[PDB]
Amino acid sequence: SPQPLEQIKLSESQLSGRVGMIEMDLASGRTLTAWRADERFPMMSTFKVVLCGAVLARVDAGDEQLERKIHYRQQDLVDYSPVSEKHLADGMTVGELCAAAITMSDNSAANLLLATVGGPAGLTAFLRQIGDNVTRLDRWETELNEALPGDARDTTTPASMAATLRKLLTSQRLSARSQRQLLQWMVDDRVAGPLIRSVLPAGWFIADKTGAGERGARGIVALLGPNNKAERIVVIYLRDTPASMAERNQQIAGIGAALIEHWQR
Ligand SMILES: OC[C@H]1O[C@H](O[C@H]2[C@H](O)[C@@H](O)[C@H](OCCCCCCC3CCCCC3)O[C@@H]2CO)[C@H](O)[C@@H](O)[C@@H]1O
Ligand SMILES: OC[C@H]1O[C@H](O[C@H]2[C@H](O)[C@@H](O)[C@H](OCCCCCCC3CCCCC3)O[C@@H]2CO)[C@H](O)[C@@H](O)[C@@H]1O
Repeated sequence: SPQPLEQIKLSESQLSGRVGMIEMDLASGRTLTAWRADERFPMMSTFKVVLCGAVLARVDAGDEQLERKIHYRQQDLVDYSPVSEKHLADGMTVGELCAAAITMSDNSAANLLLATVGGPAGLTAFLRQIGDNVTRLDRWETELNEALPGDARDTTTPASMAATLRKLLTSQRLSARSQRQLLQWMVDDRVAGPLIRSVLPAGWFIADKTGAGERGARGIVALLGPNNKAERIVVIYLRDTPASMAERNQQIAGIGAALIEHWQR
């Protein structure tokens, strides 16, 4: 494979779309690869990691409990609710909601949680509290995936999202137990985690959250490294490409292949 930057460029050529990418050391925050790092991309379901960071901050402060059971109604549900649609009668705990949002991309679970943090505006305020002055959430599921060309709503930048993930996972803004919980939810992703493992060489750690939207939007926020260690944050977003889902997946994986082959930088 090409060097990572050259593979990223080839992916833009091939997709006709914009790619944004950061590769960052998790422990130190060193930026390794950066491409369109300050450009905006729709977050799509990748926002759900930040969402559950805000939930966990409430838990640490004594303002929420992961045990707390939320009852909700069928008329509340939005498109794609594989877990939450099963619990109309008995409800779900806040922690179960975060697990369904992160590990199954359950959209209604995400909206229920978003309401507990004060909606898109409240999650944006949480981002500002942790020093992310760029990432913004404006809408709920599923409109936040619309990815209109040139629309700043519901966007992050690769640099912002990488720095924010690192803050949530490592900076002691969250309690030790809450940092461990957020990481385990990403480890447990069922949407893409098993598929990624099936194509990773032996020894490579993965934890992730993926997203998809209109006009080719696609993204992943992940932890990756050899020796079974979460060594680096890797954030990749794609936008404004007409390519098939399969080809967008393949191009993201090809960037991953370049990272794996040129890991020592
Ligand atoms: O197995 C050996 C091959 O390994 C790589 O090939 C990669 C390729 O670079 C990538 O483009 C493709 O993607 C196939 C699709 C994989 C889907 C999983 C990726 C993720 C990304 C975000 C969420 C969806 C799933 O995989 C092949 C391996 O099979 C090297 O590029 C190639 O030189 C080598 O010969
Ligand atoms: O020399 C390095 C390795 O090169 C190949 O591995 C291939 C592998 O066979 C293929 O399936 C993968 O596709 C890439 C799959 C990427 C999945 C991670 C993607 C995510 C993770 C983080 C966020 C962004 C994308 O590429 C690697 C590197 O060529 C050999 O198969 C393997 O024996 C060898 O150890």
